[PDB]
Amino acid sequence: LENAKWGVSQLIQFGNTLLSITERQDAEALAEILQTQGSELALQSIKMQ
Amino acid sequence: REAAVLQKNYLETQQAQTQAQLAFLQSKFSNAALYNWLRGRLSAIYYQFYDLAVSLCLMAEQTYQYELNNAAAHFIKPGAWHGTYAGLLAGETLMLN
Amino acid sequence: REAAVLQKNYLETQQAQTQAQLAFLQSKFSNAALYNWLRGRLSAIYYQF
Amino acid sequence: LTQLISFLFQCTQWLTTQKWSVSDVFLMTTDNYSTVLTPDIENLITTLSNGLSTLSLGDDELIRAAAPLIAASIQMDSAKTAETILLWINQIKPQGL
Amino acid sequence: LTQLISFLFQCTQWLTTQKWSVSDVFLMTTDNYSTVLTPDIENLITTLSNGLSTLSLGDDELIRAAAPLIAASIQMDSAKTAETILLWINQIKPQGLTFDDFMIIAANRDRSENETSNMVAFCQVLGQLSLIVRNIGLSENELTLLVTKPEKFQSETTALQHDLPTLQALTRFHAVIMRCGSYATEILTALELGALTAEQLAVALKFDAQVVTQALQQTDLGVNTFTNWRTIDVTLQWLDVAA
Amino acid sequence: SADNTKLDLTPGESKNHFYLGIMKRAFRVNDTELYTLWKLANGGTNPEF
Repeated sequence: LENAKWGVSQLIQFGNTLLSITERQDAEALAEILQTQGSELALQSIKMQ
Repeated sequence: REAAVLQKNYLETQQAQTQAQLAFLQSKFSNAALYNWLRGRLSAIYYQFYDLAVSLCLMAEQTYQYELNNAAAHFIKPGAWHGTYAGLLAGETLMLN
Repeated sequence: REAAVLQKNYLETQQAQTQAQLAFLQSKFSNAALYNWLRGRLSAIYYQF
Repeated sequence: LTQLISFLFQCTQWLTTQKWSVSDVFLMTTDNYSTVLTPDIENLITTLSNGLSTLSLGDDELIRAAAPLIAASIQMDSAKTAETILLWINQIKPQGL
Repeated sequence: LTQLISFLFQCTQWLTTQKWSVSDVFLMTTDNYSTVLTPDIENLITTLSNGLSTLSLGDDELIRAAAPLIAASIQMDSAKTAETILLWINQIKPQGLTFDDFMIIAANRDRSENETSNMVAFCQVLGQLSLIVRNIGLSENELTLLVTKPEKFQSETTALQHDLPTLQALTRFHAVIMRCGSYATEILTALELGALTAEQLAVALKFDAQVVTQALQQTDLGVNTFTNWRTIDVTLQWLDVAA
Repeated sequence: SADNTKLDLTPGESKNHFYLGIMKRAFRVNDTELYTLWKLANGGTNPEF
């Protein structure tokens, strides 16, 4: 039971870390796509000026 | 007219700064590529660790069923790796069991 | 008039980019549905614990 | 006839006050729905099968057990809302269930 | 001649609708790619060599083992998307390489120039597939359907190709499914089976049941349900003309 | 002319195109929409027009 509780506590740690990694990944991809479309809008605004 | 030319130069400066921010987001070490590699590698290690920990829980269940003379004591529920949510909270379900 | 047409094209680009952000928030893995499922499952496990 | 006209008028007024469409109210109030096995329904099936423990006692205890899992599956925020929706559907019984 | 003119016109229209360039479609669909050993390909090699355990069994188990590592290496978000892309490339085999015998050309560090050229072509086809998925937008419930059962894409295809018409039809398929909105998963899982009929597509696209079933009877005189995507597309073309 | 002439409003079995086109233009409606308009008038049925 001590060995099993060890392994399951390590698995809890890995699941928490995987959750944090995938939400950081999603926020990073969001910021990247925001910068790309901001660049395109800046080009269009220069063409308007 | 000269004021409008200065305004166009301001807009060109804004475009150059947005390009600099995009280049920084590409060239930073903690970009999206590092997190993609982290989540893929960690999903692989997490699944293999799920196999190992459910094997250890089955070891403990076999031990309990041998000690208390009862072969029907089934405490580890089948499941707990829900693949559509990538098997999260598997450690929570196994800790509960 | 041509400047106003370019402005309307800029506004259409802004609408398309906001739709792209909404589609990204729907299609990301760490959306609201994953957190809803996490809080329900964890509330059940928390009560039994 | 004038009852039908007044009903259609006040229903259209309430609809455009609530900023819904006829398709939206038809989704929330229809009875000609599909019979196909949706992946959301499959996830509800496997969640409500695996996460649930031994078979419990009716609306008194089985509903309070299964309300967090149902609020997990269909995207509701409160287990109390899921519980009273389960009472709502138990006093309604769609297709005898 | 007029077929070529119409093809170039509708390809340019789909291109400017999708806001891509000819260079972008050439990147996603070319066949004259490089043979040089990219650092991304080197990272894929060392990841898929070191992180992988003992040598597993084919598309059944080795693909499910190596899909998180491939989704880690080339920047995809889901191991299920990486798995169905691996099935896509295993039924395509660029330069003879399946997913097996790419692992064996990898993990050696002593290979021929043809061997590293074949592994580089394999990794570049993988990158092209990553772009062709994340550019058009596919959360794999539409994609793995067309990968596993390409009959549901078209009844004549039987092998989902890397071609420009397959890309354009993928675009229009994804556009119709995203236009379905709230019923999109129901339309997809009804096309998974053969139960997708009228009064479901007409509900999902806010049409009339009799108009939809008249167009379906016009494109197929006795097929009551939607058994394919090509009948759905020509049905919506009939509806567009009638509207 | 409002004659008592029978006409089945199912969208394929009319063959009396004069009254059909006159009704469709006067009600600004399609064949199918006219048929479901007549079906709403008799509670989902089409007895006889």
